[PDB]
Amino acid sequence: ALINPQFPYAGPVPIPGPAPTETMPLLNYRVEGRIAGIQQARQFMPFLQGPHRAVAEQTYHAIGTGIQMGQTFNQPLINTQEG
Amino acid sequence: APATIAAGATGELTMYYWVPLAYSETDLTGAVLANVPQSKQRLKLEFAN
Repeated sequence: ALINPQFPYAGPVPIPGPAPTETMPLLNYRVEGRIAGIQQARQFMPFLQGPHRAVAEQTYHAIGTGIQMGQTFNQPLINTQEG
Repeated sequence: APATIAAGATGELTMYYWVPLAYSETDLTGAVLANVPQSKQRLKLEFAN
């Protein structure tokens, strides 16, 4: 702010002001609020809580069976070298 | 909607209205919790004639 003498800035907005209204009042709000609809315990989703496999491992079962059977052919006898 | 419908003609119109409960997609002020089975909502539509 600058004040300049001799033209000085009025020393106030004075008493000639026009009170325009008495509408100043905010009427307090008084209220009762009830949000009470029956609630049912459940919601349907496509899927909740699953941690789906991105790849599975290979998996398997097992079997064996049979017996011990055989047809054989042997090497001929040979002269013994030494000993 | 056709700008004009001439004598003897039939015009076809399409109109959409969004009836809001929630203020917007991100501001849920005004939304309605409807999970109370026996107690239904009502959306009354009064059409032109």
